[PDB]
Amino acid sequence: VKFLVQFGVNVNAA
Amino acid sequence: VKFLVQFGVNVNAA
Amino acid sequence: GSGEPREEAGALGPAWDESQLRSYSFPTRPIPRLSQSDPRAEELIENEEPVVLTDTNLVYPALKWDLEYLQENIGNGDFSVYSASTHKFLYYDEKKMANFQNFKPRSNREEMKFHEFVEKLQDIQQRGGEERLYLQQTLNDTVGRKIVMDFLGFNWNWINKQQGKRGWGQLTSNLLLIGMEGNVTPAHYDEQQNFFAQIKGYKRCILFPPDQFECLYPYPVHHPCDRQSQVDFDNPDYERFPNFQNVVGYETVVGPGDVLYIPMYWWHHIESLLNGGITITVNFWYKGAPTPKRIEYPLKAHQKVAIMRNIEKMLGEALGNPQEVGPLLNTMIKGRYN
Amino acid sequence: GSGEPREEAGALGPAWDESQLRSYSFPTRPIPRLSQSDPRAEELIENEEPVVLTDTNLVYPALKWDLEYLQENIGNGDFSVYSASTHKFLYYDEKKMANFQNFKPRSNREEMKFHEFVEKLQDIQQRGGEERLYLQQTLNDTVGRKIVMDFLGFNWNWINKQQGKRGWGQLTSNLLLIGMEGNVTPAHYDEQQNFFAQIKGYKRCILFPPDQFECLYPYPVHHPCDRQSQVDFDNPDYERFPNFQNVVGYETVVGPGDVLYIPMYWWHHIESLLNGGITITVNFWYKGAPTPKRIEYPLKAHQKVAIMRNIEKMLGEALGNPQEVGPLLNTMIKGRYN
Ligand SMILES: O=C(O)CNC(=O)C(=O)O
Ligand SMILES: O=C(O)CNC(=O)C(=O)O
Ligand SMILES: [Zn+2]
Ligand SMILES: [Zn+2]
Repeated sequence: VKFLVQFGVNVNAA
Repeated sequence: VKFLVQFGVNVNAA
Repeated sequence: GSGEPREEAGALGPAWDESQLRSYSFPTRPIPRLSQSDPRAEELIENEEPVVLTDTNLVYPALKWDLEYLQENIGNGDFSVYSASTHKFLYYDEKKMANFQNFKPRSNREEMKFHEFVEKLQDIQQRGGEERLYLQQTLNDTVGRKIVMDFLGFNWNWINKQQGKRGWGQLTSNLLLIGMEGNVTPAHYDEQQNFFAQIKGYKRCILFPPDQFECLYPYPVHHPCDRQSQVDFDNPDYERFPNFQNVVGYETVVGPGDVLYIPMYWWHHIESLLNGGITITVNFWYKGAPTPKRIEYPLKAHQKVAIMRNIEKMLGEALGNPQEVGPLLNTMIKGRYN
Repeated sequence: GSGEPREEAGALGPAWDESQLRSYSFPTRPIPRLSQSDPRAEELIENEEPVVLTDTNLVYPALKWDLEYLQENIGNGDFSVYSASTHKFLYYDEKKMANFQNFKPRSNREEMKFHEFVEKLQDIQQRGGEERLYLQQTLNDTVGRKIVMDFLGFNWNWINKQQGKRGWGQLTSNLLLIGMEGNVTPAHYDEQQNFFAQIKGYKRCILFPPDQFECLYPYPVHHPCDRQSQVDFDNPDYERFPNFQNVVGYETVVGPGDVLYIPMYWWHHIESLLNGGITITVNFWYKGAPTPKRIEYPLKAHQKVAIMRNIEKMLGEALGNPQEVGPLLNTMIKGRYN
């Protein structure tokens, strides 16, 4: 659950 | 991967 | 696809004939019948493909079993007996029943002593009733001394070697199955390796490989009928289940003294022959060998089935409700992967 | 849905008019424009809903920025400049390009000095060419001293308080965006919290909440255009994307000195107004607050989006090939969850 709901930091840039 | 391919022991019985 | 009926020894005639087999919409080809000494048999069990072994003597002492002998000797424990209006005995997981309140099982389970089971059979037979019963009970230490002697007389030498040779886990249980002629266990797969030891009567076994997952449409993993096919083999709904038109089975009829290897994750449909009398089977369920440390690609079909099961299980836990798994999966694919 | 065009101070007329906005198929309603001192503004940022703050002074020292000033002072570092035939500047992840050989990007990236970028703009303008350029470069320590002074003069007091108040993670970067009139960044969502600080010119921002995932049809997570909508807003394909007929946006036009809070996972479409001249923006990207130890149900829409992303990522790794994720997902749902 906690593993699944984790979010990244990806944005439209390098 | 190893987590995902893991199998249980469920059969048509208790 | 079953093959020509075998001729019984001493000119006793065909053990069975095709008229005792139910009619279905798909083709089949025969499962090989081989000697346990045949290296081809060992090649099929190592590749996790089905084979009928004709001379294992695996349950030789049980071949004298009938209802009279069992009632006299099997003890006074409780036996799970399933009852149904129809010939189809679809398995359901009672723990999962809370998740789906709508599901109502066709068959009912009742606990009873072995002599009560024999009594119901007699009663049904005497009155010509249409009710059907299937006894399905794991062997346990409440059995009588004679049964213990018979059980000890099984060919543990041969099957322990098989277990060692394949790296399988422990024997988890032996299921005793006693059915009425015409009883059907609908298509499903089990997660454990199975040596299926026929004792009395004849059973037609139709198996499908794990790579036919997309043609058998199992229930959702949280549904009580997890691992069973949704397709009614007697009236297949090709609009809901279109790829059932592409299924091809592996077929055989096992008789007393035959042992069928049902590899783990292989679908199987099992029916006691029409007008063939009662059937008795004992199976041998083993945990599969541990997954290798280094996974090798390409993945096997049953590994992909395991992935799908695990995805369904994770989503059910993460969403907090098994009912929500379907909607999220559709949201994920529609217009994105379909 | 943007709202009535604001009247500029000193009777300078409307800052813009509706004829400078592109025409789309969906309705919108306005994003609220509030003072940073308005408790309603603090209530919207705490609930992770968008708001335009009119008086933060967040980038007050940069409001004097134009191409001449920047070229003189921004240093001699390299700037990423994107070029396109069309007004639509769809972002693509170059690392993911190996996975899909078929994808060919509409826009191209070129590294150049700031004076080269200004030169291309002049050249295109002089010859009346149709080529379009968008400069998108994170601010780094190669900038000139005057820019460093301007950057230090941002309202860190206010935005550091916001970061602390919301429990956000670190500021990860500031993206400098310089675009030509009519440039469009197509609908997409970012994973970080964003304070979007408008400096020069006007940008129309159309936002969609995370719960409209099923109407925006993002690319597969392994596709280079991960997080972008597949729907062509100028010619929507309702056969592939039927629920795009149900999308409703939140709209605003930001001008110099406006700051738009774009909450994480919120879709946004950003266009520099037709015939409005060049636009300059600096954003402020923050990692979201850590997931709470005790997850609370019901889950938020963006948590369900995170689950879907993570499922797609796990399957890609488990199957050993991103191309196989679509087929396995369909196998899992067809005739089982749809
Ligand atoms: O024999 C039957 O009717 C059913 N048996 C099984 O599914 C099994 O042994 O795995
Ligand atoms: O301004 C643009 O054209 C695009 N900007 C963004 O998507 C952003 O800041 O998150
Ligand atoms: Zn079974
Ligand atoms: Zn963005």
